Amino acid sequence: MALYVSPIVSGEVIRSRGGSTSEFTPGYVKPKHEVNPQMTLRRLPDEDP
Amino acid sequence: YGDVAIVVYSGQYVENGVKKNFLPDNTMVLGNTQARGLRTYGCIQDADA
Repeated sequence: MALYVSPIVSGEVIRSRGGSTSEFTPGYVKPKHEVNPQMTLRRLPDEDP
Repeated sequence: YGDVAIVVYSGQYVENGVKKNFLPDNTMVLGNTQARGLRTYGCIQDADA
């Protein structure tokens, strides 16, 4: 804060401030999915008969 | 042979390494020259196709 150093002593020296780092590197996602080429033979729920 | 013709069919098909006759030893088929038959074909269930 400041507290009260008297005008007869030098006083203490404050450490200024600062210093904080961090890392958040990798991440990933990959939704592979199949087309199923033999699924197209039968009738889909759509595509009215 | 009268109203009917005589055709001797000695066709052969190859197995893995040997020959075999299309017809059995002793059979005959009463047929018609205009008898309609289907040479129908399926669908190619290939991904590239």
